[PDB]
Amino acid sequence: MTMPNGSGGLDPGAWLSHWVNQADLSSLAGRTEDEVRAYFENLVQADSGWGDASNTFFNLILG
Amino acid sequence: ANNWTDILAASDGDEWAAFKTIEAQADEVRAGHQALRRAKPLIRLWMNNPDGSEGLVYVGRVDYDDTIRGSFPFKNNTPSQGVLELRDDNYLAVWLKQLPNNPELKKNVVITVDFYGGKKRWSGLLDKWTIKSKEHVKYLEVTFNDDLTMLQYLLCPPNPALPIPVLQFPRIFGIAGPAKWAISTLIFINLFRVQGNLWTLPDDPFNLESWDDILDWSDWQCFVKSNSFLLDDSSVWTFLSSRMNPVDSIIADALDDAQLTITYRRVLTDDGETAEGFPGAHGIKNGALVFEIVDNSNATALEGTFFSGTIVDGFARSVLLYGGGFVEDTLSVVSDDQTLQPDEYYQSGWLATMAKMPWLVVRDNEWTPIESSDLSWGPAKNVSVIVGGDNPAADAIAKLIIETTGNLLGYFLLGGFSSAGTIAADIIMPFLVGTIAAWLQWKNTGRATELGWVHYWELYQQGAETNSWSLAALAALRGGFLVGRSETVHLMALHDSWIIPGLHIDIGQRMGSTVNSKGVENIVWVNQLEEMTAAWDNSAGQTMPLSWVLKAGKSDRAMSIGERVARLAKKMSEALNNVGVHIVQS
Amino acid sequence: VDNSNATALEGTFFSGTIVDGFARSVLLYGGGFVEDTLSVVSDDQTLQPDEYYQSGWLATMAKMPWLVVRDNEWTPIESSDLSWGPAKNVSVIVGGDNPAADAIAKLIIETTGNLLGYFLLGGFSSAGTIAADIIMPFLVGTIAAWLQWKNTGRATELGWVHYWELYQQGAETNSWSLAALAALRGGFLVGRSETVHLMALHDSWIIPGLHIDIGQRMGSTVNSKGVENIVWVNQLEEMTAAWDNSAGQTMPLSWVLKAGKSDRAMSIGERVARLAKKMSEALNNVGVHIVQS
Repeated sequence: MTMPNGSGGLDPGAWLSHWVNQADLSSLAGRTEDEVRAYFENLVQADSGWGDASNTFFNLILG
Repeated sequence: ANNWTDILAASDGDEWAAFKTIEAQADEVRAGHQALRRAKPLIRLWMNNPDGSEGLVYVGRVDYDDTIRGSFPFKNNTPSQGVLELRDDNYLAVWLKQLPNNPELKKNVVITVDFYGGKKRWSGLLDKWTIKSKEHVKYLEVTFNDDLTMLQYLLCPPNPALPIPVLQFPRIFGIAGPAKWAISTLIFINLFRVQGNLWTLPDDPFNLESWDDILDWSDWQCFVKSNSFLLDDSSVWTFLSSRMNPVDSIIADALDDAQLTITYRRVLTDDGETAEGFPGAHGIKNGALVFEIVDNSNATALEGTFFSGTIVDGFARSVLLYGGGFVEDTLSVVSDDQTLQPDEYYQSGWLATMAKMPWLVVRDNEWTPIESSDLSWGPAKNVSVIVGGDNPAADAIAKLIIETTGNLLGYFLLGGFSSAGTIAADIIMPFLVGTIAAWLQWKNTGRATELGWVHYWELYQQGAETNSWSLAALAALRGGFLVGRSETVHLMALHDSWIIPGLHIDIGQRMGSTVNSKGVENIVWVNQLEEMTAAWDNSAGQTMPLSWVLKAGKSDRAMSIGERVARLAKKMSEALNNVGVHIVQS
Repeated sequence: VDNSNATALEGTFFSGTIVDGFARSVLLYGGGFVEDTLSVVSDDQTLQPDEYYQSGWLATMAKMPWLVVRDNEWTPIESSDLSWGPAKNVSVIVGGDNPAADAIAKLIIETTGNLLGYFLLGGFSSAGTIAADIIMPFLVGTIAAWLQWKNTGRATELGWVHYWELYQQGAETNSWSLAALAALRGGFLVGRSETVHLMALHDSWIIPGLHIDIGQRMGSTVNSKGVENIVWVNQLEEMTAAWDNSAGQTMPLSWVLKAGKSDRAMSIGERVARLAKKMSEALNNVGVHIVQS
C-alpha cells in the first residue's frame, strides 16, 4: 500500500482526488454542510449537458 | 584508552601479566552481559485512579519466584496476549479477585513487565482472569492484551475533525504522504478526535511550532511521536483510506509494504522516565502510552541493507530497484559496499542493532547455543493480480443521475425521441455501470521470471478499503502483490545463547540465521525479526527458566491452520463491515 | 418467558454474600435509555411467591431467586472455571447509510424535479438563480449516516485507561434508522463485563431442571481467598446431562452447569463457529440488500 514514487502515485482524475489530504489538515474542519454544498452547487452549475439543454430550450425552442 | 605500552608499563614489562589484565577485563564484560541476560523480570500491576483523574496508580509487584508460570510475546504489528499464573494466596491475585466486586476501584488494570532494567517492556491492559482448579488446588490465570490492541478500538471516520452523527464528508477519508508521517498522522488525528477535538488542528500536527504552548495534553492517555511532513525521511509514500475502519486494519498493508514497525512504550514517570518529540510530551502522566513508527528493517533506504549472506563472508548489501510503474521491486547487490559504520557502534555499552548495519547472525551447527525448531521456505504463487470492481470516476451515482438526465433532456429538446436523426451525447451511461475502466491487472514480470514456465496465473485481491484503488492505483496493486510472495520463516529457541533479545536485537530488525542442514550450511537466511516470546514455568513437575523463542520472517504457508483461520476471519469481518457501510440504500 | 426478571419493576438479585444472602437491585435507565445502571433496594419488601407456600414445589420463581451453590472445603460440587473480565469499549458507532436522506427514490425523483425547476428558471443559462437541493446525489452516505454513543457508565467503571470505540453492524443492516435506540443497545451488547462459572453437580442435593431452570438466576461461590463471601449471581445458561456405561470408564448420569456467559472465556473453536455464523448471516443480508446495476 506504499507508493515508491512521491505524490505522483496518486491519480488526479479520481472521483475523490480533491479530498485526499497531504499536509493541509486544517481543511478537515472546513468540510461542513455549507462549503461542500457550495462546491457541489458550483459543479452542478458547471455541468455541460444541462447547460446545452438550457441553450437549446431557451434559444432554439423558445426563440 | 589504555594502550598496549601503557598496560605493559603498568604490569612492569610482563607480557603475561598484561595479557591476564586484558583477559580479566574481557571476562568482567562477559560476566556483565551474562548477568544482564539472566536478570529476573520486574512484574508490576498498576490501576486507574479511583477518583477518576489521570495517571496510573501503583497497585503492587509480583515476584518472579512467586509466579507459577508466565508467557509474554512481542510481535511485529500484531496484538499479543500475555499470560500470568499466580497462586490464589498471592496478594496481587487476591486484589485482582476482589477487583470486580470492589466499588471503590476502577475495573481496568495495567501490567508492566520489565526486562533488563526496563529497557524491554511488555505493558498491557487486563483481558480477564480465571480461577482454575488443578487437583483441588486453585490458581488465578490472568490474561492481558498488549498495548497494540488500542489500535483495534481506534477507528478513523470519514471526517475525524467534525461531529460524526451530523455530516461525515467525503464518503471516505484519504491521507497521502511519507509512510511514517501518514500512519502517525492518521493515528494522531483519531486520538485528537477521541480526546474531544477540543482545539483546532494545524496543517501538520507534528510541526511542533504550530501547537500553542499553553495547551494541556496531560489528560491524553495515548500519544503519537513523529517527524513533520517535510522532515520525514521515509523514502516511499503511502495512501491510507478509511470509512470507519479500525486504524490497525487501515495501516497493516502500508506497514507490511514499507517494512515499518509500530513501537509502543508506556512512560512510567514514577520511575523517572520522560518523553519528548510529540505535542505535550512534557506534561504526560504516569503510564501514558506513546506510539512511534520506525524503520527497523531499512529495506527501502537509499543505501539499502543486508538481504542475504554466507557464513564465510558475512552479509551482502543490496538496494531496491523499482521497475516500470514502481509496482515491482528487485534487489541489486552493491559490489563495492562502502557504507560507514554507525556512530553508536563506537560507543561503550552499546548493544542494539542499527537498521543501516545489521550484524547479528545466529549459527546452528553441532555445537550451537540455540535450538532451531523449523526453517520453511516457499516460492511465490501468482504472477498477476487483479484489483477493481467499480470505478466511481466513470459511473458514480451522482454522475449517473445528473449528467445522464441532462444529456437525455438535451436529446429530447433537440428531438431525438421524435426521430432518430439526432446524435446523442452519452445517454447510455447507466447501462455501463462497472464496465468502463473498472479493473487494474498487473503481471509481475520479476515473479514470472523467478517462477518459470509452470506457474499459477492470477489472483483477485480486494483491498482493506473497497473503493480506494481508483484513488491510489499503485498502492492497490502493491497491496495486492503483498499476498502471494516468496516466504521464509525460521523458529529459534535461545536457551543459553549470548544473544539478548530486545537488547541485541529488536522486533522488526533484520538478522541472519543458519541451519545445520546439508546444502545450506553456508547460506544465511536474513529475515527481520517478527516474534519473540519470553516464557517461564515455576511448577514443581516441569520447571522452565525464563527462556526466549524467536521467529524471524513470516509465512502464510507455514502458519498454523488455527492462526490462518483466525486471520482470515478477522479480514473477512473487516471487509464485511466495509461493504455493509458502502451499501447504497434503496 | 422472562426467567431473569431483570427488567421487572421490583427488580431481582444481581449480587449477594454468603453471610447476608442476596441483594435486590432494580434497573435505572439514564438519558436516552441506552444505558442502564443498578440501584439497590435498601428496604426490600418484596413478598414471597405463592408457589413457595405450596407442598411439593421446587422451582425457582423469577422474582425470588433462592439457589446459592456454595464451594468450600466440604463442597458437594466441583467448581471448574470462574472467570471475570471487564468491559472493553466505552463508545459504539452504528450506521452506514441513512435511507431517510439519500434513498434511491429520493435521489432520482426529487433531484430530477429540482434540476428541472432550476433549468426552467434558467439556472444553467446563468448562475444567478438560487437552487434547491440539486446536489443530493453528491452527498450519498454523508448526511446523518451514523449514530455514536459513549457509555458514561462504562467509562466510569473503566477509568482513565480504556479502549475507546467500536463499530457495530446490526443483524439487519438497514434498521438502525428505524430504531436508533434498539440499534445502540444491540451494539452495546458486545463489549460488556462478563462473568462465567462452570460447576459439576456430582451428588449435590441440587436438582437441575427442578430446582433451577435454564435462564433463571442463581448464585455461586468459589473457595478462593478474597472472594469467599462474594456470591456471583448469574442466570443459568447451560446444563448438560451426561453418562457413560462403558466397562473401561463409567460415569453415572451427572449434570454440569454453566452460569453466565462470556465471549472472552469461550473456547477458540466455539468463538470461530459463532463468528462464522454471524458473518454468514451478515453476508446474506448484504447480498440481499445489494442494488442491481
